[PDB]
Amino acid sequence: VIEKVQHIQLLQKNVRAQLVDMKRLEVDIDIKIRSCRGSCSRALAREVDLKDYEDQQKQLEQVIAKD
Amino acid sequence: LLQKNVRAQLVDMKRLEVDIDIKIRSCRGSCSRALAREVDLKDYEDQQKQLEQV
Amino acid sequence: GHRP
Amino acid sequence: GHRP
Amino acid sequence: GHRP
Amino acid sequence: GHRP
Amino acid sequence: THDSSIRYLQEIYNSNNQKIVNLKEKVAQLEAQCQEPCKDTVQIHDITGKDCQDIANKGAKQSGLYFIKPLKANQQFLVYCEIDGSGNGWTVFQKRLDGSVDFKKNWIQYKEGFGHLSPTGTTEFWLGNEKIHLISTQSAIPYALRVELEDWNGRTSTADYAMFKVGPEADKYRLTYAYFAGGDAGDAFDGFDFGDDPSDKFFTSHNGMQFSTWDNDNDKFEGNCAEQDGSGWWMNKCHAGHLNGVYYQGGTYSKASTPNGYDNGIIWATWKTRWYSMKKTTMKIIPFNRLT
Amino acid sequence: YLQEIYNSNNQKIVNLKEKVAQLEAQCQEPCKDTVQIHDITGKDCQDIANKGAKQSGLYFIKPLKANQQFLVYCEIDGSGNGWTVFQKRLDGSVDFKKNWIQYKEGFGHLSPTGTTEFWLGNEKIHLISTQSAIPYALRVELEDWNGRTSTADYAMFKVGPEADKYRLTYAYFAGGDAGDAFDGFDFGDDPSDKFFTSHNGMQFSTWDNDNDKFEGNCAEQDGSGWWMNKCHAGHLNGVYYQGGTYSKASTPNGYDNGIIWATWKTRWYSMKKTTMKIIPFNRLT
Amino acid sequence: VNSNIPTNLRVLRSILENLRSKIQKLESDVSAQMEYCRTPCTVSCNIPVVSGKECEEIIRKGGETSEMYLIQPDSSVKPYRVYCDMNTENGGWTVIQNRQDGSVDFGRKWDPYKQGFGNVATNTDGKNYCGLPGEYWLGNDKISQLTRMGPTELLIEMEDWKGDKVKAHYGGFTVQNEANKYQISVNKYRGTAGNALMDGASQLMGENRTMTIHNGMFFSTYDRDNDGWLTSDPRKQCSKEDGGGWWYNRCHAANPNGRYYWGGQYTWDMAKHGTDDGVVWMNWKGSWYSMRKMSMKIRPFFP
Amino acid sequence: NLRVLRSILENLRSKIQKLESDVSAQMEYCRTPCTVSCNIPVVSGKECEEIIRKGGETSEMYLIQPDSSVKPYRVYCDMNTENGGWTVIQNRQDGSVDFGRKWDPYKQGFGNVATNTDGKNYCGLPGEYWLGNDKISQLTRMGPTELLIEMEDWKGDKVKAHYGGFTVQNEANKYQISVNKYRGTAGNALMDGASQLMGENRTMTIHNGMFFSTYDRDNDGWLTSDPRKQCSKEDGGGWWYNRCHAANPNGRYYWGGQYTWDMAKHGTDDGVVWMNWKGSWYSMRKMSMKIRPFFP
Ligand SMILES: [Ca+2]
Ligand SMILES: [Ca+2]
Ligand SMILES: [Ca+2]
Ligand SMILES: [Ca+2]
Ligand SMILES: [Ca+2]
Ligand SMILES: [Ca+2]
Repeated sequence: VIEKVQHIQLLQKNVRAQLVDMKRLEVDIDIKIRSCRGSCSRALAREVDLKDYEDQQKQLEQVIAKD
Repeated sequence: LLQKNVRAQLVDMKRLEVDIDIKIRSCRGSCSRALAREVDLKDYEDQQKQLEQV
Repeated sequence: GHRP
Repeated sequence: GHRP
Repeated sequence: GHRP
Repeated sequence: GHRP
Repeated sequence: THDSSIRYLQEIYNSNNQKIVNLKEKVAQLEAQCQEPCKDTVQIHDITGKDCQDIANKGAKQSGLYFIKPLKANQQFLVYCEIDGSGNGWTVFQKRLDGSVDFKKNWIQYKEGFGHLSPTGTTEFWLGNEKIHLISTQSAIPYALRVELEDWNGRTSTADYAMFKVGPEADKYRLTYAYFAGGDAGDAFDGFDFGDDPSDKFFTSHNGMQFSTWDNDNDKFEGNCAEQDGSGWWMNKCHAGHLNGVYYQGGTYSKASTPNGYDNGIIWATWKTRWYSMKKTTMKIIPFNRLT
Repeated sequence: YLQEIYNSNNQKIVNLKEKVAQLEAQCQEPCKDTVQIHDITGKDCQDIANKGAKQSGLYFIKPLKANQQFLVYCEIDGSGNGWTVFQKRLDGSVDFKKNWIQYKEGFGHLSPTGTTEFWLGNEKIHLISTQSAIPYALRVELEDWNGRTSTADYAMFKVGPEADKYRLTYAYFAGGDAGDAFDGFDFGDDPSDKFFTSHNGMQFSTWDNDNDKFEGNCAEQDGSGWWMNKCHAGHLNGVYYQGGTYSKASTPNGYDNGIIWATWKTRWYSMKKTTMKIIPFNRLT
Repeated sequence: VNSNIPTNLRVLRSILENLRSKIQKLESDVSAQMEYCRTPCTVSCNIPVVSGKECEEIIRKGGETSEMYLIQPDSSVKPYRVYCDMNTENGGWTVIQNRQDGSVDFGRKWDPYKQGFGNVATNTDGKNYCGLPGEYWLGNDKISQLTRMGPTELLIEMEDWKGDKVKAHYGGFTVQNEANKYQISVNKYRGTAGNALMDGASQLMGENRTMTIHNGMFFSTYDRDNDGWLTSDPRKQCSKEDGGGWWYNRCHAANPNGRYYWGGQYTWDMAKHGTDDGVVWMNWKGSWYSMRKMSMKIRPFFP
Repeated sequence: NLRVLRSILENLRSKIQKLESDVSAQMEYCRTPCTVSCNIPVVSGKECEEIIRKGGETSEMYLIQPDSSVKPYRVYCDMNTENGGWTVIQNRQDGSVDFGRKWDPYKQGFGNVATNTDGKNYCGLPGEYWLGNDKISQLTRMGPTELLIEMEDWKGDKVKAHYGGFTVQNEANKYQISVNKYRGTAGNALMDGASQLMGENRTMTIHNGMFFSTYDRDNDGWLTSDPRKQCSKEDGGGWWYNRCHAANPNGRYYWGGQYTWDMAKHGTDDGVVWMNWKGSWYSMRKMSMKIRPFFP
């Protein structure tokens, strides 16, 4: 009857992965956008809130301890 | 007399040589060249003085 | 860097 | 210009 | 000359 | 000519 | 229980996950759009020649930057050619517009040239003396020097000089020209009767004068005309025509403004008072015949 | 006899006076002068040829600018070109060491045979060359002491007014086997050489009127009247040296002052004959 | 008893809510940039009168200001634009590579690196001349041909985000032609950074260090494997993982043509492939620090 | 006895031969004419003074154009005598030209202006001539003009007569002459008449104010009716004769100078005479008239 144990211990492992693919993506983008300043009429100004990421990824490991 | 007619002859003569002497010289400035000549008017004088005595 |  |  |  |  | 939740999460997981693959595709498309550098408005035409005129003969129909290589030159170099509708190719070697460039340069800089070349002809410069030399003397064909002047009231004038030639460095790039071909600006290159002393006009004529810089005094003055007026020009106990002079805004100026107390602005005594500096200036040449 | 011989010569006289008269008639006309001036006039020699002149000789002209006619020598070829000669050298007959005035009004003699030396006045040369918008060409004919000849043409040849000291101007060297001496000559050594021996745009100078670009007096030093510039490379009104060749020893001030044309011969070689003449550009080609 | 607090595990929902919003933000930013890219950036670099074989010649000919000049190293070749540094160490430098604001993508293919890419220079505040250098890479053919005219020295400057700066000077620098895969050769080092090019990373030891020496390496782009990493796995190559083109060995100790990480300090979870792909110079600040400014200049040696 | 006259006529008979021969000889010489080649000097002017001002330093034949209306003509300039700048109007020096001429020739001018030198290509030697009366007149009317008359006897001595005022009228006014302001070593024959004569006898030899008269145009101060009795036909050539003369520059060139009434074609002193100096029976060897301008 414990369908919600291995169903979660995986889901959580899957979001951890999601974050990485995500973090790297924001960076890749942050970089690719800046690389257009030297090509297009102008480049969108933007700061990467990687802290929002750090704090959100720290709140996740806080969970990993149960099973 | 007739000695009177030659006296006249001499004059018409003297003046003529002169006229000629002059007319000839006036050709130097016109013709290829002009004959050179001196007037022996003394020949005239001596000849007219020898007449005077008569 | 390097690659083992 | 001119120089004295 | 002149005329006598 | 010239004048040096 | 509350299993309904997990359903949503698992769902949302693939939600954004499916969004990613397509996003990585957008990036690729973006990456493709950011490869070419910024477009430079300045462009150099394909035609070449002995001089600007030669180029116009080859069908050039626009005033701009072109490379040339006089019969004497063993290396081509860029120049600005002014081409009119009639079909005349002027080779500009000097130009003034604003106080952007400091013409107080040394011998070397005046030899090799300084300033910038623009296709729009909206920039100040001094083609090198050496280049001016190679061009003007490259062939037997006589050149004519035209001097275009513009005051601060929009009015303009000119001055042509037949058989304009600049000597070799060995002769300190002496300025020569047969005669003043005419113009409403007047013949300043012939000197000016500034009054007083009779030697004035003689001592302010430029024909047959060697070039002088602060570091290379070749004037007919016991002092240094170039250092004193801060320029590079064909000085002779100074000048009456001084196009590489100090740029004074407004035109008019007094000896007070001047450093050494002498007129050192861009002057042309036959057209304006020495205390009046021009707004724009242009020294250019073209083969004589184009005027006959 | 008596009255015979008297009337003999006396009858001879009257007839003689008749011969005289006839003689007198033969001696009234003056000597025939071989020199004659043709009836045709014009703006210049070319203009005259246009009017049908078919022989090189003396003619009167009056440029549009002139307010008084003057005599000139016109060289007319078979093609139909009327050259107006303003300078000519043949032997050492005329002394070209003349002053300003003489060079202005001209000196020498004009001959129908063109066998005489002269310098038409500068003022005349001026009035002609500038009389109209039509450009003139100056041809310079040179002949050495070996019969060889050459020429040199200069387009848009013009001589300025006295106010500008009759400055020599010309657009360009129209060509010729004699070489362009009016452009100066590279006499070696010093680089300024060619520059300081060119004649284009030079003012005329005489001993009594120094207008050269030399601290000294080129004209007084070379004994001539020419368009000097720290002297010369072309010097047609120079000292006539017999034989052509000469050394600085021969020269007074120690400089070349003969009739020279550096592009054709060494400065130590003086020409035998010389001719400066003009004609409207159009005739050329 | 059994399920203690599974509901207080919504410290996972608070996460996804943010991610769902993040995507929005991102997708928006891109489309925005997509638009800005309808129209291109422009410059108007009026050409200085003076030219020469290269910058040194130019400064000798009186070119005192650092700006864009037209140089023609050989009459065979066509004159090209280049940025000259006439202020640093006696001036006369020809800029080969320049990084300073991340405005140009250095992650490129073989040809672009061969032909050259980026912006040589840009206009100043209110001036009619391009006196400011741009991020660029002079073509490999150009670079090569230059180092082969005669002896050539190399100057490499870098600056961290804190303002500090160091350099590396190699008195000998030579790049071969395309046929020789642009093999690099340097020597006679001296400087304040480390001799990364000749000695490899100082942090590593043994064969681990030696495999990061760039000296003698071949140039390799992500579409042309020429690194000292003999393997078979296609995805496992030096270039495709570490940014742009460079003379990679069993990868690197110095990566000037890396990826411009803003801020400098970066981590593996940021790197596209989990490798130090930034504008790195290990010998000075490790591999997880991307310089703010990095440049490569060349000038003829003693003769 | 005194029939020695034979000796006379014998000579006369021979004289005629001689003469008739000389003439026919000259007749021959006249088949062919004399020739000159006077190459024209580059410089010209209104007259000789202008020419010398323009740099004409040598005395020779020049072309002068006094008025653009008229055609330039040849004339001999004297650039050595008294500061030079003289235009020779009349010249006598060797009897090579006949001055006994008619009205027109004297009006048009006659003789030889100049001749070639020893071995030169220019005519630097003046010839005997008379510049036309029209030419002379027109010249004296341009402005104030002075006159210089020089003469030389056969012994080598020479004197002059200078009139600071000289004017000749036009054909209509019969070329009336007017002179004044004399100074010189000869006599003022033109204004005062012969010094040897007295009373009305003298006054009738004044030339000042007279009209020009040739042998075919009587305009002398000899009011009479006898045709053969006129001043010109008896005294040589054309001149401003009054009741004849005190000066006769265009007379007849008597060789030797000293001559007599029995030599003169009409028994009158018709030689190149200037009474005031050497009487009326002496014909000068050289005689000339040169003119020049002024200022007022
Ligand atoms: Ca003055
Ligand atoms: Ca000095
Ligand atoms: Ca002088
Ligand atoms: Ca590999
Ligand atoms: Ca008669
Ligand atoms: Ca009467």
